[PDB]
Amino acid sequence: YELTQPPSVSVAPGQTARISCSGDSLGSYFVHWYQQKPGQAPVLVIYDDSNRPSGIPERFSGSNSGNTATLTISGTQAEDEADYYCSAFTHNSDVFGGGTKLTVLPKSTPTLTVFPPSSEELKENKATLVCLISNFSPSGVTVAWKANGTPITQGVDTSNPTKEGNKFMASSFLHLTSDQWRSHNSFTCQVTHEGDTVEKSLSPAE
Amino acid sequence: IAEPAMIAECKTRTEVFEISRRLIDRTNANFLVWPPCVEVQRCSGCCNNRNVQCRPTQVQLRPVQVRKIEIVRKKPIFKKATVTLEDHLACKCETV
Amino acid sequence: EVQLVESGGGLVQPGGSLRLSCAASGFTFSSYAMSWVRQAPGKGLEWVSYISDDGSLKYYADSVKGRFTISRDNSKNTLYLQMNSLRAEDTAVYYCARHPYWYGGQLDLWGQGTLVTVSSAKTTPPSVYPLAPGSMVTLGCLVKGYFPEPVTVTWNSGSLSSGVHTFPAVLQSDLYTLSSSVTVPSSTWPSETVTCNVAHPASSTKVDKKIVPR
Repeated sequence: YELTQPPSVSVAPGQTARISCSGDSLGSYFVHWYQQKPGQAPVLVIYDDSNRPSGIPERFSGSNSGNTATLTISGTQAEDEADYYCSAFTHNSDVFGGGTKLTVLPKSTPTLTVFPPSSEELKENKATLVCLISNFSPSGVTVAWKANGTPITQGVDTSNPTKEGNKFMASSFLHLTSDQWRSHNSFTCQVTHEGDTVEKSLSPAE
Repeated sequence: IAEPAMIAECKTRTEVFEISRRLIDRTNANFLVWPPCVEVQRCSGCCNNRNVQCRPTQVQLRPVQVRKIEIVRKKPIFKKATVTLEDHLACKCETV
Repeated sequence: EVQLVESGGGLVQPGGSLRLSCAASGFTFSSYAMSWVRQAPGKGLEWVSYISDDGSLKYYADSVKGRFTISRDNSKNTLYLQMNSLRAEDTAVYYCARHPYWYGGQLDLWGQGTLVTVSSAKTTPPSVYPLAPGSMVTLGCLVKGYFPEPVTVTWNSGSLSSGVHTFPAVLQSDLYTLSSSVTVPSSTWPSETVTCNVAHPASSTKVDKKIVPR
């Protein structure tokens, strides 16, 4: 099976962050926690449920009982913003949990920038609609496109988010034929972030 | 000389107890335990009287946490395991 | 100074083979059990294989069983991973890590990682399109259908630095696509020339696209 972790945990600076990890009879196994910052190798922060390796701050503590292991970070700072992976060698096939991205408040709403297809691309009978998503925190976004008002699924390609200092950036593309671009009245890039929607529209008629 | 021998008294003595694959779980032996052995308190020694043997008056059950290291699997497994250690508190030479 | 250095990563075709190496230094490599851990781009950690301190016991994840082989050379202080019958799903950064104890599964020391890309795609230069809008102007650049990564996007040959944002690449089919944007003062464009410079080092390509209102 799988070691289950919440995909994201948001906390205010100085508050206590709690990241859970669930698995079948997990309490009867030894749980390790890894901290990973973008472009870096994972760092062992907790081993054997509650043990801190040398050089790891007292803020980090852990526990494991029953079905769930928990990583606790008291007095959460900006430097604790990272991906956290639980790990255990159990009877199930997964040695690592899916990971939890830890974000420190305040939250940031995404800003959209939308581009219509170039004349150069329409001359090639294609039409790529560009949606640039920036200045959002935490990293979780849902991107949906619309033809007029109808939801469009085909030709949609959305990037994974990337950390640009304190905020995240992502992109989405809607590939259509030049005829499909011309036929519709509008097109909409809709971004869902923390239960809130943000939209920007494009109109072929200019 | 040589120095006269002193009998080994019937008393509690620090002994080494090997954490065996058989006693706790009987599924198979191909699993290693950590630590492999621990110290216990046992009755050892001799009796002045012929008929008699050194024996424990009372025992104390002491549980300890060890780890089962299963090797003969698709991947290694490091499972927690509790093992009950028997400690002797008093020894006496008993009639048999 | 304790260290682990992975090497051997590269671009490879599906069904192809690659051997990864991991050079250990600053410690007695022979006394420690080792693991390979991989991480697909934008994804999580996946344990791959485990090797005993002496090489006697070798374990594999079910996703690599029968195709990957772990081995070590204690005289050379080197860990190896022989990867055969490679698939697109094997694309990841491969980490080499040390288990401090034979009776423990935690990972003490990690290397920096080696990237393995498994693809049937051919070296393709990008198609570059200028992106014009429909007190500050935001201009863009669409860099479409290139392989492999990376491309390098500059604006006005490096003159424009502030306000430049190169968005993450997306895998459209077998090829990559990205867009770069630049926020310039409205009195600067279209009064002055705003150019997008795109280089694809793998195909030795260099393309410039002027952003003209259209």
